[PDB]
Parts: sequence; C-alpha cells; structure tokens
Amino acid sequence: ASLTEIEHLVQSVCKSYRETCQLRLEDLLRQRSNIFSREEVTGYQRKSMWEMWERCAHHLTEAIQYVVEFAKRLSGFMELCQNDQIVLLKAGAMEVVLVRMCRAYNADNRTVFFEGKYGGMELFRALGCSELISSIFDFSHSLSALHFSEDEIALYTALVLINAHRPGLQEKRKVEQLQYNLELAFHHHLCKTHRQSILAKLPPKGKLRSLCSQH
Ligand SMILES: COc1ccc([C@H](C(=O)Nc2ccc([Si](C)(C)C)cc2)N(C)C(=O)c2cc(=O)[nH]o2)cc1
Repeated sequence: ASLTEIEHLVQSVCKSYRETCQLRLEDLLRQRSNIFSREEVTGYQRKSMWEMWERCAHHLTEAIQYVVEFAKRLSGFMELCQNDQIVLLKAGAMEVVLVRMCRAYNADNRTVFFEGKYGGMELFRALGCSELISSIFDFSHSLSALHFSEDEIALYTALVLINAHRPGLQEKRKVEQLQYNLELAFHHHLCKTHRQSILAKLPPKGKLRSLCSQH
C-alpha cells in the first residue's frame, strides 16, 4: 500500500466519522450557552440512582450504536472475521464514546452536554460515584486542551478500536496490518496539517483503558 492508497484511507475514515458522529460540532458549540439552572440541576440530583443510571445507560448505549456504524463503514473492518469484529468493539466501543464526548465538554465552565443542556458534574450526584465522574471530566478536559479537529478525532478513535493487543483475537496479523495502516494514515494527515505536536500530548496507552477498570 503506497501513499496515494493511505490518502484514501484518511478521507474514508473521515467520511465515516462525519456520517456517524451522532451530534454536529457546530450544534454542541452553539448549545454551550444553553445551561441547566439550579432548579433543573436540583431536579436531576433528586432523582434515584436507578433513574440516573437508566438515563445514562440509554444515552451511552445509543452512542455505542453510532460507534458500531463508524466501525462498519471502515473498509478494512468488514474484511476481518466475525469473532475479531466483536472482540474489538467489545474492548473499545466505550473508549471511543468517551473520546468522542470531549466534543460535548466545555472547559471554560467544566460542563458537559446532557439531555439538551450543559451541566457540571454535580448534575450526576445521585450516581454516588463522583470519583469516576470527576476523572471522566479531567479526561475530557485534557483532550479539550488539544483542540482536536474532527478529522483528528476520526483517526484517533479508529486507532482506539483497531488494537491488535486485545485479548482473544484469532487473526492477530490481520488486525496488526490494519492498525499499522491507520497509524501511518494518522501520522501522514498530521503532517499534511502541520499538527505533529499533538502526538506527544496524546493520552498514554491504557490510561484510557484503566478508566474502564472502575467501569
Ligand atoms: C457521541 O457524543 C455524545 C455527546 C453527548 C451525548 C449526550 C449524553 O449522553 N451526555 C452524557 C452522558 C453520560 C455522561 Si457521564 C455519566 C459518562 C459523566 C455525560 C454526558 N446526549 C446526546 C444526551 O444526553 C441525550 C439527551 C437525550 O434526550 N438523548 O440523549 C451523547 C453522546
């Protein structure tokens, strides 16, 4: 696969992300001004831990379906076997969702887009796990600092999915070949856009996955 082929991979990964991104960036930014009042916040705080888990679970499961579409529309993905497709999505879909969420995080006021408005982490008080929530907020904060472009997120989240170190792969070599082609594609596109500096600022390998040890 020469460099003109790798350039099709970039444009293809970026198209799939644009089609499957669930919420437009423009809308998330437009909506940053629309914030939950103290009354509305209290309203969420009063809800049962069960109600809030069912809400968050619904929304996160919805987000997971878009990550499944994203993966389906990657050429290279569908050429993998039935088993490995499941292993990869099992291991990474939620990592991908978390990464995607930074787009819905506003670092000026430490709020996240939830049910039509922006709110802080106190919105989720009824879950009874503010350590988990604070560390998710810090994680979005640190990605927010990078000012990830849409195409950067596209390419990074593909690399989150396509990871040949996942336990239980039957065609390890095949997933490696895909992984290395996406690593190159990412690097090449960063070079085209003079954004090589973001590579050193990316999260460590498995700091993303260690955030799903509590989860
Ligand atoms: C792919 O990126 C996404 C960005 C925002 C949303 C939000 C949401 O889900 N935000 C959200 C959930 C969970 C925690 Si958490 C408990 C991990 C800190 C934070 C924040 N969203 C669309 C909705 O909340 C929503 C309201 C509605 O009526 N239907 O869906 C989903 C996906």
